[PDB]
Amino acid sequence: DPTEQLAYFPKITFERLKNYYAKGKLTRNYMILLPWQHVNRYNFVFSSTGCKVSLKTCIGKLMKDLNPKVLYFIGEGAGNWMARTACEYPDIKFVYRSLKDDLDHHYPLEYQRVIGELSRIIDSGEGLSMETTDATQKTHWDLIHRVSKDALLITLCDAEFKDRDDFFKMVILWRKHVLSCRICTTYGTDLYLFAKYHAKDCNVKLPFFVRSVATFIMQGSKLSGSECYILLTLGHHNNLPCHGEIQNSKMKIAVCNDFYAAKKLDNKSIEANCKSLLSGLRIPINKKELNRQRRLLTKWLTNKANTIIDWLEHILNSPKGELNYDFFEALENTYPNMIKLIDNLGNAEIKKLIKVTGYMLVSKK
Ligand SMILES: [Zn+2]
Repeated sequence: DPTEQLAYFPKITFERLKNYYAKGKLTRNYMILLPWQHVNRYNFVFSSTGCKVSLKTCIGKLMKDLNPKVLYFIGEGAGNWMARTACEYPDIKFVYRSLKDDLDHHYPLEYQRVIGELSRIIDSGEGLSMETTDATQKTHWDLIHRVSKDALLITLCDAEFKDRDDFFKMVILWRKHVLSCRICTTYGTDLYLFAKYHAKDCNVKLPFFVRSVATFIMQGSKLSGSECYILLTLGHHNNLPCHGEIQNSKMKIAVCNDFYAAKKLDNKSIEANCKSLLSGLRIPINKKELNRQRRLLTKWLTNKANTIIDWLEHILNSPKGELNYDFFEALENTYPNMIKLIDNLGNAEIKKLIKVTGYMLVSKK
């Protein structure tokens, strides 16, 4: 059942800034190296965007008002955001698109493991070329209605654009489509595009007839970043959110709010992330379990293994704290040779380490 499965997803905290004087800067230098935003994502293996952003939480009223039958997703991932959306709205259907590559993801692996069946996905994107899956290409939009004949009411883009102009290329193409499309023009100018954007400069105008409604700053976003989500529509264009706006809102959420843990614990997922971090790791991860992984080793792979145990060992010895960057900074600055950890382990393994670290801290006391 979709609604029962929603309990494995964590509560989202965000800041909404409607686009419709001197506001001093909020600053706090957190001495953190690890990606602590994955601390409440222990229940998800491949993708985990559903823990970062949600439609019922952010655009809940817009979902109720527009009441779409089909939701369009252009996110280059395993479909965890789409998986959460299926749990929130169990009668909604989906059109899925992701850039076709062997390097990255181009199939809903996470949606399939969360929901079970792909029956609700009416357009998996199968049989499409590399450019017909690329949001920055015309032919991608020309083939979006190949199955779904419903208007693009709410289009959701989680694409991570290499170039900042590539975001614009995608936006201009969305505008061109909604103002041309026989289906979409019948629905009117009350069409939306909710997309991930990296705020870098100030007073940067959006393309012609593209108006920003609100800007959402997520707790789940990388602290050191400037990633936000912007709701866009047809109307007299305004400027994109500036780098300053985001940092202050981002800081408040980091300084004040705590990371909410998931109501339920998917043991299958936790077992999977544990074996993916260190093959042989079993739950619960106690002192006896960690001493077993040490004796098993008695080489680069054996050096990488020891680094992992030593960190998980530090978590066991560390007291239970509130899930906030102040406590994560403490955890980091109390563990000696933190630089050895960052040097030995790659970006994916370091994300896997924090998912398991999070499981531990939640399982404490
Ligand atoms: Zn259309």
